[PDB]
Amino acid sequence: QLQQAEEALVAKQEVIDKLKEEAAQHAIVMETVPVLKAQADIYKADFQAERQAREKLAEKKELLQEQLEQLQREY
Amino acid sequence: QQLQQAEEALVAKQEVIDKLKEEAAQHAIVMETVPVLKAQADIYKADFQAERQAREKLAEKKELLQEQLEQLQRE
Amino acid sequence: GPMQINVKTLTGTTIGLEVEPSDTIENVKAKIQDKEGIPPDQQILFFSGMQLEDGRTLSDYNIQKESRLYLVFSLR
Amino acid sequence: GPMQINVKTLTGTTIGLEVEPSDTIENVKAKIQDKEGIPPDQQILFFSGMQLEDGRTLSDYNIQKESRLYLVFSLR
Repeated sequence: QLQQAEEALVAKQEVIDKLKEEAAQHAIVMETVPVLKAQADIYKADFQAERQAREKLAEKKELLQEQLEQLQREY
Repeated sequence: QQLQQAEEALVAKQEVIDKLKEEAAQHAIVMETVPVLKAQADIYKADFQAERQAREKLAEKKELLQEQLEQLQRE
Repeated sequence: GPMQINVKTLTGTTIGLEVEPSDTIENVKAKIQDKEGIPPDQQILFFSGMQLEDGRTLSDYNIQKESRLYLVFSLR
Repeated sequence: GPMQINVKTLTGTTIGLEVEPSDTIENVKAKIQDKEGIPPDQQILFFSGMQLEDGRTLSDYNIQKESRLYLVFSLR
């Protein structure tokens, strides 16, 4: 009658041990999260820098196309 | 006689399992984003590179224009 | 029966969608496009670390209303 | 004393560096620069989910031969 409680208390113990096992095994993969976030942030910031640089070169391109066109007519 | 100390120790043990299961639920949520973050990184990388290209091509045309403008200012 | 799913982004944004379990992933990606304007050929969907296939169905992946789905897409 | 550490890039590459525990983080980055051509001022080194300061030492972070080190960087 009491030994069912003693062999349940053991069942509960290896459920606690097995949870602490896996919890240590996946704090390893959980410490790549911040690494993955930083890599994504760098590629995002880099992309935005390339986009702003492209828009600036667009402004200049179209500004030069004018000067060229006028001074071609002029001469 | 000490069946209600085993029963109450069974209870105390489940109160720990519940806390760990709860911590392992929150761990699981983080870990399933890892493949998502990998994919995010890969796409942003391809976004960056694709934008460096479009902007390099636009940087060439802008020099060609600036070279065509200065050659015809020899007149 | 017609159920509500929730597609979350890494920034913490959530897109609610009304879907039928028989719906394909392309189908779900079409809904996401009609709502936030992201071309389907540019969305990637995740469930339980798995990358979801245009061709398979929510039924196939066993997606319920309480399901944690993730969306990644291009900055372009 | 004189030991081998391994730095995991997210592109899969493992960079093997011979270092001393007293080697400073800008020193590791210079070694990485010599092997991979990534400028130091553009490398981020990680260990136990934290970024490593250019001015502290491998031994200030208790970094061993088995320690899991990640390198993240810019392509600009």
